Amino acid sequence: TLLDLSATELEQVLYFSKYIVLDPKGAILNGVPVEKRQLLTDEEYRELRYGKQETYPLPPGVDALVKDGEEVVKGQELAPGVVSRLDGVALYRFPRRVRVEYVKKERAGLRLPLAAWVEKEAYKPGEILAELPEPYLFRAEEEGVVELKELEEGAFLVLRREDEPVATYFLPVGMTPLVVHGEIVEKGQPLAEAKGLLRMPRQVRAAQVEAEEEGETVYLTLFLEWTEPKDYRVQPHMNVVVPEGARVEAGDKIVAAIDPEEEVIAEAEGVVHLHEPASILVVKARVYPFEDDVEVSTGDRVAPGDVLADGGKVKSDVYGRVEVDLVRNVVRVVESYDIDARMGAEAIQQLLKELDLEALEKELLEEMKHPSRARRAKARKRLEVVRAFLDSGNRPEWMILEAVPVLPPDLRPMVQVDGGRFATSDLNDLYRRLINRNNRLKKLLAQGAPEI
Amino acid sequence: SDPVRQYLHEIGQVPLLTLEEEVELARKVEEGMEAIKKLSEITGLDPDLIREVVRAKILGSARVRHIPGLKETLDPKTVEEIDQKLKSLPKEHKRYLHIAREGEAARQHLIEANLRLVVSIAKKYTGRGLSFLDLIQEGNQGLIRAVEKFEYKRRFKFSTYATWWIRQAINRAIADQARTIRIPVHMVETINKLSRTARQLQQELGREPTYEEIAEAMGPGWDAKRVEETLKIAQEPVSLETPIGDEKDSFYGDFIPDEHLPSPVDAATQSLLSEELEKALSKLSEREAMVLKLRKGLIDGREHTLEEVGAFFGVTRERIRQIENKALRKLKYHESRTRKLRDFLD
DNA sequence: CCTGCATCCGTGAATCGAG
DNA sequence: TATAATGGGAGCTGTCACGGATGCAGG
Ligand SMILES: [Mg+2]
Ligand SMILES: [Mg+2]
Repeated sequence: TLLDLSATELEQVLYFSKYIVLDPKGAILNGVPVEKRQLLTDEEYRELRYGKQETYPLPPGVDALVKDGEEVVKGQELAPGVVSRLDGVALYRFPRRVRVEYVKKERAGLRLPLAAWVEKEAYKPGEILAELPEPYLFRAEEEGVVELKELEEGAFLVLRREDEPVATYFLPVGMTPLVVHGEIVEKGQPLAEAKGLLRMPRQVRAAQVEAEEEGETVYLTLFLEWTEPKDYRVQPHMNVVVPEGARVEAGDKIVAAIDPEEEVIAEAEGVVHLHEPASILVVKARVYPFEDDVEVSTGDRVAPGDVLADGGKVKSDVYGRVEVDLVRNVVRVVESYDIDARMGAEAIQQLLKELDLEALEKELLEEMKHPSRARRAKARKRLEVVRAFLDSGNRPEWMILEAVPVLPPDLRPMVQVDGGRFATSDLNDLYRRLINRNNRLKKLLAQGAPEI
Repeated sequence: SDPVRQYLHEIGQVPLLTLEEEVELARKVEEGMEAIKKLSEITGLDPDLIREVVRAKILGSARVRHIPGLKETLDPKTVEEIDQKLKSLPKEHKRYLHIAREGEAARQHLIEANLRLVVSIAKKYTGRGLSFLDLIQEGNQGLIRAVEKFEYKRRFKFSTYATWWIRQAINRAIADQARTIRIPVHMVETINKLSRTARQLQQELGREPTYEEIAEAMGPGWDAKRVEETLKIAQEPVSLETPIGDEKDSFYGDFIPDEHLPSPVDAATQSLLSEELEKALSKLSEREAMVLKLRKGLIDGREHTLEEVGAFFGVTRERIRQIENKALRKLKYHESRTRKLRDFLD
């Protein structure tokens, strides 16, 4: 009556079916702000207090269509068999395969007819290097054994006497090698045939080009740069300590494990790419990268424009909860509200304590003037309770017990009958129920436990 | 409406962990514990104090209370002084604070995830004196213990190590809370061992065993007398509200008299004894009666030695013992003649 | 939106004996 | 203290007639 709550509502709050709002703190829901004393479900509480998020499992063997940290709209397709149902930032969970592109910068030579090739200070991938009317035969200018290194397209020939390389030649697209790996070549014999036009491969790019004229041909000392991929398989008991597109040198750790063995250690300079996650976590949150020591920590709740990281050069745009990622090196703010919504007689006792009886008396007195019958009736009943508490001097929060009394032992006796057997009252079993559940609660609170 | 069904619904919301997810959470927890250790090595503060501070910020301001194990009182002022003291550390050091936070958060998620296990276990322990929900919550305590004592390096599925601690907590609870007259756990194991013993014997002999027969099958140190004593101890009390008759108008405790409070006969007899004793002590002088009243404790309620009574009246202790002999002897002659105090001999 | 009727839940249901 | 185990289980049905509060469609 006092809190204007029906039997159903007061039941739901007291027996922890639904929450009740004490101080909304600017929280809103589905377009309308949170009003005080509004009953919200557990799902409404998790969506408000802790923000909304969802994890979508990915079918075996299939890779992801989207990337890490990519902003995702509702209805956007993340996987060939999975479609996201909400707006927010997408995150990888547990990558099955880690592909590392190792950086390689080498020098390699090539000889072509002067009339055929196009003079350029450098060369791009796909860019035509030469145009050959008649098929030309590239000839070995040194003696030794052939080491054939093949790319996705294009090749590398390393001729060597003993274990020392005597020469290194480059074979762009449109050039078919006429030798196998480990073949012995003399001076003059054809290594490859360049038929028609020839261009640079999609993967490798020529940084610098040094040309030298000799006879009717030209020799090109090329400074090349490319990346060679290497796949690493990750086990469920292993975790990746390296973010997307991160830079690592020799010795750096990529994937840790239970034992020192099977650990993935970066062999040389290269970039890291994650593929095939266990699932994808779509979170409604704001991404804030940091390049310096972060002041805020994970677990903290923050209002828009609060000091976050890098001495305060980055701040929050929205209301939410701070989740510090040290892997991707980014401070996340999960879109949520710091809202005070409770359950049980602790929340009820609070609402009863905050009640000013004089104000409600006046409000209901003004309400008693209304022409409607039901209005006057219910207001009379409510005012009867208010007048009762005011005249008596009792406080409404005494209807909720902080300290439950204990009836004297002789009025709930434990006695030994004639046969030496014991007989006791049911109140003792009831009190034991109370003390047990109370003490267990105090222990569960002390050690700390999930809210469930 | 239904507390059991409601808790089962609150449990069905949290999805079950994948092997990767479970290992991840356990990993962050363990690394979190190491982070608290390292932060204690640096800060120079109590690991428990640090853990509770990290635990407070993770859980939020919704829970603020004093921890028994901690020396200082835990309040929002203190936890803010410490949190700011922790965030006053450099990059490589302050990292551990983030690790500790992430660890506690993973701990919350891990305990929240495996509550289904506790339910499917505690469901078997029903009917032993504790309610279903009581068993579940006690298994939840054991679940918490299992989480904090777990080591993910062993590649064991968490359910395997959790089950042991869960059963342990439940059994401890049943052993402690069941009996109205609380009995030590070891003694309960003894009594239950006596139960399985007597039931084994009754199953093989086709009848209920004697005290001596159980004494034999129990082994050394067990005779019929000790068995009977053990059974006497295991006897539980019965309710005073036990129904008497097929109507509801009668209770068991209605037929039990009060043995403590004095009947009017007792109080009247006691008063008559005090009066007759004073009538007897008035057949003496005031001095030789005062010696006795101080000797046996009628006055002041204390029995005095001969030295104190002699220190009061001013005579020697032998004079006091002489006076008390004369007084008692006079009371004997008074008794032999009057025949008054004889009936009070009981 | 406000009255009226259907409907829900909670509360009662003699005394004394003995048992 | 370690294989792994992950949403319960039994309901009581043949009284009755009252006041009062809740909720419904109807004027
Ligand atoms: Mg024996
Ligand atoms: Mg009626």
